[PDB]
Amino acid sequence: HVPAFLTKLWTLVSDPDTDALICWSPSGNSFHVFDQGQFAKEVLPKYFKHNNMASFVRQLNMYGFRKVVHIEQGGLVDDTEFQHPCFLRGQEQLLENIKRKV
Amino acid sequence: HVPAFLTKLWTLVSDPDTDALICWSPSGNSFHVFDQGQFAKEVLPKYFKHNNMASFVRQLNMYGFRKVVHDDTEFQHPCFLRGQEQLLENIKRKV
Amino acid sequence: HVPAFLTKLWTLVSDPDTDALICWSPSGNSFHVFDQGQFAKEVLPKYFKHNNMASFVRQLNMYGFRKVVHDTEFQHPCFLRGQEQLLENIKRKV
DNA sequence: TGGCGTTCTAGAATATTCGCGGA
DNA sequence: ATCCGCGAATATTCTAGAACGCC
Ligand code: NA
Ligand code: NA
Ligand code: NA
Repeated sequence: HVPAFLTKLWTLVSDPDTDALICWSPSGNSFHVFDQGQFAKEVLPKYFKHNNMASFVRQLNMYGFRKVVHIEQGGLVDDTEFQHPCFLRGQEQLLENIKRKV
Repeated sequence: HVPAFLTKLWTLVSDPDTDALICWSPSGNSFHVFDQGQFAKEVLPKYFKHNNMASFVRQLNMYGFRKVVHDDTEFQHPCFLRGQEQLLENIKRKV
Repeated sequence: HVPAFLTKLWTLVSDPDTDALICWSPSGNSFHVFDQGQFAKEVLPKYFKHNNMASFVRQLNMYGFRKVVHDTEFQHPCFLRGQEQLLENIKRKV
């Protein structure tokens, strides 16, 4: 049985209604979160028992997701991207192979 | 020498202009952050090289501050007291 | 995984828009920085969290870059124009 | 049971700053 | 006396540890 987090993350990323806040990348091999503040307060509590980005990020790391760093970050001058080799658009069956860390 | 984080943290908490986002508790044992999103994007980059709440929280734990369990986030350190800037000398950064 | 500093420095040197301040040498085995002060105040903070030339140089030394003795020229044997793949072999000091 | 979810804190690698020492 | 390269402390980012609850 696929854990609730992966099925919920799949649904909310794929949901076109939330695409303004969280959506697939063009390749469908990663997902973006735009405006962490709005995402955390409107989307997270509709799937999880919290509205905290840190608790969402902790879960992403627990399931082998890693942050994709953009070369545009790092300067003094809101787009957060995460990926997992088995989290691909149009391949929901692949979530069976994402195993949570012990 | 007191590290920049502590003097900046004392300054921004004590600043009455920011009291709507971050301010001392009534007794002044601790400080509250209201609306993490607006605080992180509007107050943090004016003191630090980032606008991210997670890096602020990481630094707080780095200096031994702990979250008091109850958008209202409260942190305390026994040597972070309103009107006692000299006490920051006793706050130890973890190595 | 190649550290941000090396990828950013590669972009900075190779970027033709910044060539007036930082660019490859003609042979492409080193890079020059012209007007160290102006470089520090306008190009550095758009790539790093500082506008400080000393902090740019400190990281260059952390990655084994050496100053070319003769505005300001730096070199690393694996920082070569047209060989971006070589940045994988630059090790940061411990 | 034991694996999962949420929270709060810490580890690890790189980044930025300051100042110094030997050449 | 100057200056390049470096040690060390702090800063920022991303990931992980640890405690506890709960079906
Ligand atoms: Na979506
Ligand atoms: Na304040
Ligand atoms: Na250039």
